[PDB]
Amino acid sequence: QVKDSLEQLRCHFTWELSIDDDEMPDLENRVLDQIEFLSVGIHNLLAYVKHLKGQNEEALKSLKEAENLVRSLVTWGNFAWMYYHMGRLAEAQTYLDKVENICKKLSNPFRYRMECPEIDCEEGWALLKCGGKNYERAKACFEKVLEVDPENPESSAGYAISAYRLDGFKLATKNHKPFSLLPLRQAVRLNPDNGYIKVLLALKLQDEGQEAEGEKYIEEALANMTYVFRYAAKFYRRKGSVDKALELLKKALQETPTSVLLHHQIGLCYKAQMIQIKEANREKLDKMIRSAIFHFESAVEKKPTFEVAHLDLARMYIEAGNHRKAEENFQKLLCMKPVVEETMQDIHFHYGRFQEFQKKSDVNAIIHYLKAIKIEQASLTRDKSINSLKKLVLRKLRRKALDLESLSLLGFVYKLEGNMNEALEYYERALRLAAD
Amino acid sequence: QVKDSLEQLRCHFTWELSIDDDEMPDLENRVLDQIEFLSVGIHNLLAYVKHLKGQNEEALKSLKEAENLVRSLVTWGNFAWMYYHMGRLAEAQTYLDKVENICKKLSNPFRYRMECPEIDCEEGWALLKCGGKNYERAKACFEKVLEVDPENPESSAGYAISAYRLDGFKLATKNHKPFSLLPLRQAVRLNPDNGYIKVLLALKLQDEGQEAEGEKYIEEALANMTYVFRYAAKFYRRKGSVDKALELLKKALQETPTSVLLHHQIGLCYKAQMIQEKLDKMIRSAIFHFESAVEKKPTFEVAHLDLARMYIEAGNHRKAEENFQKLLCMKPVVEETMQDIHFHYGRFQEFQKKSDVNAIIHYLKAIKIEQASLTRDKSINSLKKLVLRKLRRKALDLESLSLLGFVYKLEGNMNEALEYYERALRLAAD
RNA sequence: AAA
RNA sequence: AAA
Repeated sequence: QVKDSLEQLRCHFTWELSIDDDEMPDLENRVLDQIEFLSVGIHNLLAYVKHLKGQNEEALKSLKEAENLVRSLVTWGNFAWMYYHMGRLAEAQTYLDKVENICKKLSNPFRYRMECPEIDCEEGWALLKCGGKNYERAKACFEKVLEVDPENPESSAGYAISAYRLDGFKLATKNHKPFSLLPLRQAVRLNPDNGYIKVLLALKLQDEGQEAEGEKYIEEALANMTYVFRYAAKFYRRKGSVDKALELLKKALQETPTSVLLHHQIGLCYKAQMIQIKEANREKLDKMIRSAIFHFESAVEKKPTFEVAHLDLARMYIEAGNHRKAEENFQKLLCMKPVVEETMQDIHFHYGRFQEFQKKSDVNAIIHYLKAIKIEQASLTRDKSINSLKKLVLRKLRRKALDLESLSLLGFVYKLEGNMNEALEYYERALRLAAD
Repeated sequence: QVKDSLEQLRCHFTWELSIDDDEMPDLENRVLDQIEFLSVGIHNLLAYVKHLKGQNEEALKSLKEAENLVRSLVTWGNFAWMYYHMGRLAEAQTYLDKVENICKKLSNPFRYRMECPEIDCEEGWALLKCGGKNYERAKACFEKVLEVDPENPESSAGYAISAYRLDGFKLATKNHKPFSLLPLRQAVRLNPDNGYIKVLLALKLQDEGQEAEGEKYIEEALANMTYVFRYAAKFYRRKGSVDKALELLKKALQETPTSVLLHHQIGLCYKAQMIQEKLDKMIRSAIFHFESAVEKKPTFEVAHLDLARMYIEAGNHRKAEENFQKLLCMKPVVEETMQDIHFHYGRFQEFQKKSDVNAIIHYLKAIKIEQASLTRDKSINSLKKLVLRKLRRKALDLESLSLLGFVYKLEGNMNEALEYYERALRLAAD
């Protein structure tokens, strides 16, 4: 009945952290980066990471190191689970009792499950670090605390970061009601010296057309002694100061060389510089393309679930005139099932354009514009897909004006546009040709 | 010469009366019925009918009888026109001058066209007797007099009758808002001893759910004393008192035996009691009266349709097919009637002849008359039910899928319509 | 004048 | 972390 008891402990072993096998190397790197450049909860996660890679002994060393720095119950729960897997269950029962004693003394309603806001935050931070699939739960953890202690600085920050990252998933949807602006303001108010939270508020203000006010918080963060640099670089890049951003990123890269986020941002800077020259040399343009591919390729190498970086890679190979590699990466993208499923719209859309312009294959452009549209969630890319589809369909009707398929697709377009009368008119016109 | 002068008179010859050829015998009969049981206008109209029969000499008699009883101008005008066709130019000019002086005396703006409400009414009574193709003009003639004399009793009745008959054409159209109730009420008030108007108000009240108040006018119109029996028989027929309605019709038929309206109402009574081995005696009677009304007025589309439907009751599919085919070749004045023609022929093909294909053809044709009505809805539902039968035996039929999407469009369910249109276009991709 |  |  030890297993039955261990499953009631609140710790990383029972939090159902969604960690894909391919995300394991990157996760470990991101944890270690946090050890140095950002303290108990972080070593607990590192111990769990070490466990999942078959290094229980080295995991205990991270748990024992975590105990040196009520929040101890998570560390005791990981110990219990650890000794269980190692066959040393006699020691596991000890830490089970240490948890029960604290639960007993605090009038906790459960034998081993400690109900308190400290553990709620512990669960939120772990989830917030192990991938976007957990962000809804992570927000719930911090929101649970703020429901009773609305001015709590820790949960106020965790809630704002979670809400901010969830707004990023929906940044391109048409609804686009960003609910993280005020939570961030409150997070900055209750953590006045936390630059990480200040930069996020600035980026969210930049998202809302308030770039000016956002930059004020950017400078305040740069006044305190990689996380500020990596996110500040994004603010400057999107503002236009691409050279300033590249500088901040290369500095941050010295501290955290394995950061896929930095490599991705770095590539986006070179891409921005490639456009600068284009709108204006050839050795410089080819130089930046070769550098952008290098970093996009480095991000996809370290975190192959980085679907978006994989897409910027395939698109950059097009800029380089390397169609065999663009096709190669697009074929990988087409096999994915992104966490943010809306991303698949952009995959199909940009592959549709690739077919339309590089391959001059309107048949396949139509196929992939439809697949992007088949993800019904309204977005900017879905509108572009409907318009591009409308263009090719109209190009096929100016040749063969009685094409059954083109009359159906056009009537389908009008349906998506909300014009139902013209949709029925073309569907009916097509069904008459079908009568043969 | 004198022609351009004749075309300016206001009389039957210049009122563009729309009288189909097949309707001439029934018109002459209804004119004579009015002469005897309902008076200068009817003889003028009677004179015009004779001229159309090729009996110009017979017409001069009815015009001479008319003057024996400013409305004289209509008669004088018909005289002018009658003598022109007969070659008596000098005699026509004599009546042209008689009209010119009256116009001249009354400070009339035109030389021969007399403007006045009396002749506006005379024109209305003529239009109102020569078929429903003229009732819109009739209503206008009477609405012109009320425009400046809102209490004129004559025009108040002519406008109420025209408005009532027009409301009859649109009686089955959806959301039809009758504009004939208050015009009838006013007509009743300004003509208290005219039972004709009273019964019409009762029937219109019966049409508007106020049958109780309507029956009051029925008995009141019957107190003072054939035309009152026609429309009273309808009131009691539609109320359920079929026995009393049959009595009134039989009495009225003795006075005006050639009335197609009476034969039609009789056949409906026999049909009503039928619903409640002896039916053959009843079905044979209803067929005899529908057949009689159609014989006397071939353009009686509605009666011709009740005839075809009764041969179905009699089990004579041969005569039903024959009568329906004559109906299908018609172009009724009330085009909405064509919805019922196709609908009932569609049911005949569906049930009696066991041909859903032709049932579809005709349900569609009834629907293609876009005017919303009761029959159009039944045609959509019949088409729907019928197409669903096709889809239960065979789920992937292109036409059946297209028709079911077309049905949902008519019903206003645009989502289901787009659906079945789409999953049908997928089959079309082969 | 069916409805 | 593209948009």
